[PDB]
Amino acid sequence: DIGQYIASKISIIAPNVCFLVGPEIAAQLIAHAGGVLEFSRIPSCNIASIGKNKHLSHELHTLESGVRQEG
RNA sequence: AUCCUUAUGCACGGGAAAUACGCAUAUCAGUGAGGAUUCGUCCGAGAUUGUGUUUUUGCUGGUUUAAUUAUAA
Repeated sequence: DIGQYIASKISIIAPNVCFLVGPEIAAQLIAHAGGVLEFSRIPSCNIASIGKNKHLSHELHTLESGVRQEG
């Protein structure tokens, strides 16, 4: 419910990130770090791991892209 | 005044390599290159593209016989 509410009003709270990535994602991001401040405190190398479901030994994942982390 | 730490320059002495060292009126790159993870995160400067030489650069060493002149007539 919170996440869906953020996606509606997010263009007000974070107009830039919803412009680059889009609101459906930025809502998920901000939704994770639980604010704009706490998400801007995050280094950029830690941002790509957010949507990553989980890592487990039998998953068997090497992409053709070379992406280790899909967020 | 002695003693010590870091960085840089010159240098005696001792090693290792030359699939190794460079170059660019060229593209990006701490305003994040390239990776790593135990999935929470963690490390933090090169990567592309073209090219020169690379069983080799410079320098060296070895091997393939003077003049003068003497007899008793």
